[PDB]
Amino acid sequence: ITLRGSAEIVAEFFSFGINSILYQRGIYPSETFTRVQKYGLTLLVTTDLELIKYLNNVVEQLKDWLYKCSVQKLVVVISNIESGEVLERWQFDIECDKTAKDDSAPREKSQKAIQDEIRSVIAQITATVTFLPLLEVSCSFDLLIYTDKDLVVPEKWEESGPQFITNSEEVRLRSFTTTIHKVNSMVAYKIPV
Amino acid sequence: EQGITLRGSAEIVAEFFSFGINSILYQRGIYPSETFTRVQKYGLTLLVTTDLELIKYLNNVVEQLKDWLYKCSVQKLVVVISNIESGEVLERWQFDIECDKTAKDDSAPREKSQKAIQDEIRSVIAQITATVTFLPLLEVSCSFDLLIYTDKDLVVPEKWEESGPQFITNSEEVRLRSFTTTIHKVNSMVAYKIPV
Amino acid sequence: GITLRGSAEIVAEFFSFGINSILYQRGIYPSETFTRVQKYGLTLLVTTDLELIKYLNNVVEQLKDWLYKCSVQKLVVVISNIESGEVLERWQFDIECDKTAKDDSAPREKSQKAIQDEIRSVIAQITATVTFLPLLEVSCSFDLLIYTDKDLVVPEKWEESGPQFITNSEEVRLRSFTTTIHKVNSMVAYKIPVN
Amino acid sequence: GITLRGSAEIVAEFFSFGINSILYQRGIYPSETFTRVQKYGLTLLVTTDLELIKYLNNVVEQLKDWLYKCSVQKLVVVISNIESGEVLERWQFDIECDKTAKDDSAPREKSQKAIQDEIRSVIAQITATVTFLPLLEVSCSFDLLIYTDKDLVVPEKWEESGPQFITNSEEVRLRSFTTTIHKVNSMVAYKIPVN
Amino acid sequence: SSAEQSFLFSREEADTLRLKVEELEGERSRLEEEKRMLEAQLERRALQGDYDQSRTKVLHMSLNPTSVARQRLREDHSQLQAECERLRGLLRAMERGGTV
Amino acid sequence: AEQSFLFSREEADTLRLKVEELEGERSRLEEEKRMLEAQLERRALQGDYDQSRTKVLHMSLNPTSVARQRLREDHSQLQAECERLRGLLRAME
Amino acid sequence: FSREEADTLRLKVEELEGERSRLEEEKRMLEAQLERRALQGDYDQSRTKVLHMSLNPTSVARQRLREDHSQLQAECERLRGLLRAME
Amino acid sequence: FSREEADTLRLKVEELEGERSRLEEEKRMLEAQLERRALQGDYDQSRTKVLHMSLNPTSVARQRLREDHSQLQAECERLRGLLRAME
Repeated sequence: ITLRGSAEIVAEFFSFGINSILYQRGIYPSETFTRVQKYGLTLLVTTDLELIKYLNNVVEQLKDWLYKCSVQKLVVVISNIESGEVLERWQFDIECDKTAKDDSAPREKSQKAIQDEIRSVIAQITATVTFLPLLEVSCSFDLLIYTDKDLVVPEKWEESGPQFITNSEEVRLRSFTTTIHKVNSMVAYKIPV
Repeated sequence: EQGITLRGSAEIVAEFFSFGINSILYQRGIYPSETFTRVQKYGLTLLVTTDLELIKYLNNVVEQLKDWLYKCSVQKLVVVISNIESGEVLERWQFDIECDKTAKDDSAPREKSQKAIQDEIRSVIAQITATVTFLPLLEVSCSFDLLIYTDKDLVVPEKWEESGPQFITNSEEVRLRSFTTTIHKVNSMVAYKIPV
Repeated sequence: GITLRGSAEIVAEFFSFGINSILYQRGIYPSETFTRVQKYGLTLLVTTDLELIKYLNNVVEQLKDWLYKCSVQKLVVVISNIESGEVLERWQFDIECDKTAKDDSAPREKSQKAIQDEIRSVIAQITATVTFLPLLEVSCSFDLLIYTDKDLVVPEKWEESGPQFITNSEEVRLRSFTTTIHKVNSMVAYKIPVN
Repeated sequence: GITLRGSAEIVAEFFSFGINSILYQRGIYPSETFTRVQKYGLTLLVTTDLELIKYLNNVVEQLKDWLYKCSVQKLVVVISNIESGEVLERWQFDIECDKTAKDDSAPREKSQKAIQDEIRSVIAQITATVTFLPLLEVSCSFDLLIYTDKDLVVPEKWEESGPQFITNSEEVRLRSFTTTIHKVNSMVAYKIPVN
Repeated sequence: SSAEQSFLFSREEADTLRLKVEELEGERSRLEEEKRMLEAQLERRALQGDYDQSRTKVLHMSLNPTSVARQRLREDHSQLQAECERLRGLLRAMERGGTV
Repeated sequence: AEQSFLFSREEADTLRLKVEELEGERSRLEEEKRMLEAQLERRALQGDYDQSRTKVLHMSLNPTSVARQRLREDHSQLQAECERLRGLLRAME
Repeated sequence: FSREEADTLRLKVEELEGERSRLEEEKRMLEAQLERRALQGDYDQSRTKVLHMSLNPTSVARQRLREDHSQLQAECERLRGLLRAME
Repeated sequence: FSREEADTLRLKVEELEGERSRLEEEKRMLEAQLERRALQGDYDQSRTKVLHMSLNPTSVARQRLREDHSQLQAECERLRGLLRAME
């Protein structure tokens, strides 16, 4: 494992981790996706030519910051389109290892062991459909990336808030890691009134 | 000059809250400028609402606050200003209130010039009015709510109910002067949001 | 079986004969002042001296009352140099009293014969110490100390005492015996020979 | 500045005066046999008895040597009844040695007057303690016991001793002083009064 | 046990209690700073304002300016909703029978 | 001052009471530490962060951003068309 | 509240745990100290006292010795107080 | 709502405190024992020994007492012979 390889596996992950959730919750009509084989289970990806264009930047950029190890998190926020209030929040605490730059030694962990972990993480992601409340209102989503404060803000990008959910429940699921990056999830959802 | 009694302190502090809250509502544009009228209080010109509905609500809250002040059970008064549509808290004025539970076991009034208390209150109200020089224009239709922190062992009056703290995020803070009647001490501060 | 009162009597009796044996064997009183008696399956020596008999009887009777009351912790025979007050030998009998026996409704199960067989072994060990304990080389006398619970009322002719410890000593530990109500341990601390 | 060798001389000197004052104040020897001297800002009495002077110097001199080596752990002044040998009082001084002081690249920072003031307090506390101690009503002598590391080679004119415990004692922890290299804590155990 | 030993014991006890109090204080000193360096990283937090629910509860009037205003807003949205349908129905019936 | 501490017995009672008070103060501080602890970590999971350490970035142009624009527009188009159609119908008396 | 106090309780319980654990370790070490040391048969005056008869064979023997010493003393004086004068 | 996952804790917390309390009083008793024995001169015989000078004021004084008593027995035995030989 290298510092660039990890920066590819994890960056690639979110691409599938995001697509799936968008379907899991129904941010976009199922009739707008297209199943494709990956990892060890069948995943669903988008087919919209704008949604794909957006996710490309966020993941391409996420990847780039994965190499500099300046990335701390990635959050998928789901909010009411009219009101603007958040109802569901997905956070992935990204943990990097800056020493990976100072190696000489490709790291011992096998890529199969890594892929098996990644498979599990996705498992919960979809295994969390009969827990996670249903969105009885028109919602959208945004991608929030927590970074170091001295990091240079790329073109077309800008700082934002945490997009809190006022009264919510944080429910941890599982996680995984390569050698240089340890990603751990959980999903927070608005508390039923 | 006749000292400060427990009931007297509660009357003075309650009044400070009535006028301070009015000034905040007027200055932050929570209600239309034309719904306030000018009056003289503490030697200053202050704006107070002429809106019948607002008046009823403030009075209800002020009256209850005066009760809890006498009982020394109130710990804070917060003025929450939020985006009516998204519910986001845009501004939050927090007033820490320290009641001396011993002022009831007092034989005689406490010793503090009436003038000294008034000069202190005037100094805080003066600072509240001066915030117009730095607080941001609110660019969305907002409303406000008055939260009152109290002691846990307190019978919750009808018409009242428990609620969240409505904390603010990504805010800026400015602490104002405090004032005290030796019986009730009042700290004042404003947390607001600067346009990135 | 044995009762609290029976146990106290059995133990007090062991002390009466044991102390007589120690006094005879250690030459604390002339040998011609003792006479032989058959006791504990053996032939034991007991004094004929009036003053000694009265003193021993006073201590043993009081011991018996304290044993019944379960407030005695030890009986110590202190042998000292008359002139200097230096302790030259010290027989220490640790005594454990089962305070619950006061609340007994039925005599305990241990037979009096098994108890007497244990006591005979101890007395025989006391007499066996004559082959090696050193001859006292100065005139000595003895005093009996009784360690008791702290709240015991001190009778008229009794008073508090120091523990009269011995220095530069060697010891011989003997077997214990028990009635199941009173357990008695025995040992003697004596001066290391010189030379 | 305080050096290992200087800490040793200070501590040794303290013991010479401390021991002397205990002897005078407990009446081990006649007031008339001591002489007044000033030290640590106190008027102190030290023996004029030539034999005692010789004995004390022998011990203090050996103690200085062990203090420098950091192999001494206590100095105990044992007071006993001469006739009977009974131990009546034990003045104990624990000694804590900083074994790393041997590798110092410079004297330690502590004023000579600061240490003398702490010492003054240790000695006056002893004086203030005597007022409440049981009177010694018999003729006594004393001996100095030094606790050391078990592996210490024993000098000519020295031998192992037992600890001379007083188990039937009352105890009082008193004052301490430190030179930043040697710390001395004082305390006293004495026979529990009888009757 | 004696009245004499009492005085000695008292001096001894006071010294011991003095050492305890001094230990407890240096201990309160530690707690107080970590509490501060704790409430410090809390001031650096995006979210602001903390409260102890141990001795403090937050009250408000259930019917208040913000609650009344959020209601009206829904109420206004509902009227707007009902109007859109009304117009939609007039159109889909307008057109079904040639009025248009 | 302390020389007057010849009153060892009275001083011990005072030091005793001081021990008790210092113990109370200690426990109260420990729990306050808990509250601070619970709150901090129970919020860090909800998305909270350190301004001096963490910064939140995103795409100025994004789904939510866009969806918010074609809500705005729609309510503008709708408002306009109602006026437009209204006009045409008014034209034809 | 429930979830709040729950967070504080799991912290309070966890703290008491480490303490309980540390105390047992301390208790054990003190036990290892008491058993390892030299002073084994100590006297506890709160539970024990030692009694004896005020008049006993030893007090009587010591008094006899003083009287005999005196008697021998006076006799020695008498004899030399007779030899001197026969001159 | 989980106001019970906090009720079980109010029980588990009172447990430890009740235990910690006993562990503390126990520790106290142990320390008091160790401290009294320390004040009495206790030490660990494997790391410490006690030395003294063979000739010291106490052994000297004891020796003189022994010589005073042997001298006393001596005079008595001698005087004894004289009186006997002299008729």
